[PDB]
Amino acid sequence: LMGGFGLKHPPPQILIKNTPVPADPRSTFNGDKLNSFITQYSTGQVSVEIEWELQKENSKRWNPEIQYTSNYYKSTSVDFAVNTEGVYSEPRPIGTRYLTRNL
Amino acid sequence: KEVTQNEGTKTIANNLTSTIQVFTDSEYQLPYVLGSAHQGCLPPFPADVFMIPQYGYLTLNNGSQAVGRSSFYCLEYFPSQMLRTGNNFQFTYTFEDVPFHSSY
Repeated sequence: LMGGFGLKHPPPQILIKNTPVPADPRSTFNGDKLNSFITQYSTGQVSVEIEWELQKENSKRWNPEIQYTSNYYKSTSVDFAVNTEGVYSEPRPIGTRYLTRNL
Repeated sequence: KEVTQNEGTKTIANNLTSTIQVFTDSEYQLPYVLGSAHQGCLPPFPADVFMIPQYGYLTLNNGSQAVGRSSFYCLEYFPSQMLRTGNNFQFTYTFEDVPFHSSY
């Protein structure tokens, strides 16, 4: 109901964790669990690639369609770009429905 | 057939070189106007001669006005077959699987 593709078997969820590294323990045995660790974090790269299938539009409409376009007039900044501070923003929401079809 | 008027008299003659043109919309690219229960069917009784109805369609409106998504269609923008008096036209069609109407 938020929109999308419903899936009985959606793309699986991917879990990631840092392995705990203990700090130096006591030199005499204690049976309690170890609560003292070295502080860590990790960084890296992630890639994702999706193949999409397209359904081409085949239409005998004579007159031109409605299209999504960018504003022609001058502006202080470009839409869908960074500003002076280096912040990327998205000006408006963009839907999918422009071309037409007979009911 | 061609009909010409001179004063009040009417005459009808054959025009042997004229054509009609026919096509089927098999890709379902036109507004589909059948299934609205309009008149103009082939008559139930085989001996009756019938007039062919005029084609037309509706688009989106706001009141009496058109909006940006309203579509216009020219039927001459479709390939069609041209026939003089010695020609003929035919085609065949297959129904998709549909359940039986329940008569009982």
